[PDB]
Amino acid sequence: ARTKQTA
Amino acid sequence: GPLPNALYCICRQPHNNRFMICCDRCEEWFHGDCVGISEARGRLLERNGEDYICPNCT
Ligand SMILES: [Zn+2]
Ligand SMILES: [Zn+2]
Repeated sequence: ARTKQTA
Repeated sequence: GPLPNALYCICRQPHNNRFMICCDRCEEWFHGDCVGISEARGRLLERNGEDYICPNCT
């Protein structure tokens, strides 16, 4: 799956 | 890329540097804490290449 993790 | 004030998810709120996951059926993005996916599960799903299906799409 595609994710965005906190940057 | 998308602007910072774009809206997402069931909640219709911005990304705001929150953990999010994309649904492979509807292509909407969801905050993990809105839909029940932990960061740890997100890390595993990203690495294992498995589809994510959101609650609307279930
Ligand atoms: Zn949300
Ligand atoms: Zn969906």
